[PDB]
Amino acid sequence: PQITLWKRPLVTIKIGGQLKEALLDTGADDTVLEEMNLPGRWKPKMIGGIGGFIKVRQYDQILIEICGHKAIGTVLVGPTPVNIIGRNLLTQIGCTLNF
Amino acid sequence: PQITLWKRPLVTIKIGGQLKEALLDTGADDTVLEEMNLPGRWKPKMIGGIGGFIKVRQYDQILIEICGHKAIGTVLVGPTPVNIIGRNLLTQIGCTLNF
Ligand SMILES: CCOP(=O)(COc1ccc(C[C@H](NC(=O)O[C@H]2CO[C@H]3OCC[C@H]32)[C@H](O)CN(CC(C)C)S(=O)(=O)c2ccc([C@@H](C)O)cc2)cc1)OCC
Repeated sequence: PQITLWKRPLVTIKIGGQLKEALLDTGADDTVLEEMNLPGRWKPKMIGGIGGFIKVRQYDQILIEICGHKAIGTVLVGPTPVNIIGRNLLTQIGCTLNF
Repeated sequence: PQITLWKRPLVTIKIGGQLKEALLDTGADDTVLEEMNLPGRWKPKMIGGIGGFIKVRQYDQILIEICGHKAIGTVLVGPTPVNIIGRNLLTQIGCTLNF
């Protein structure tokens, strides 16, 4: 599909057996999701942007479905104010910017 | 152009007569640039990111050329970690997401 940018590019994702709304974010290197108790091992990480850094848990090889397009990669979980689909997964679903 | 996301979507912009590098950022509502000198009036504003809120200077109706496409809109100037082009200007240059 084609997503205009008049409004936030929010889409439905499926992760860890749950459906959620997330932002398709070309400004994010990697993917950051709201607090959720995923199974498996993880390692602590710090990610920063406007306003400073937050503490997150890094999970590797997590399967996410984004608008019916499957992707598998690293997912950071923590007190992010919004679910952010970053380039690590956007590339896997063939997402591009066009103007 | 069509821009893939294997690398950060960095482009050259022209603002206030100076060239800079900025990130096309579909997860940003607004455009925020690092500390710089711009002519004209401005008003204090607050903007919140993944880490919290920062103080910025709001410049309205600013001419900015993004990858050869002209825009005139609001530019926020403050301690952002990177120059980001937000949806307020991405819409002006006709940018969409496609997958
Ligand atoms: C309930 C809402 O809470 P808030 O309002 C903020 O919500 C948010 C917070 C963040 C975002 C996404 C970010 N956008 C953003 O900063 O946009 C600003 C400017 O325009 C405004 O629009 C939205 C906010 C304003 C951006 O796309 C991506 N970033 C990197 C850029 C900065 C280089 S990143 O997130 O920092 C990030 C850092 C490291 C990594 C690792 C993993 O690679 C992955 C992502 C969108 C909405 O207040 C909270 C106190």
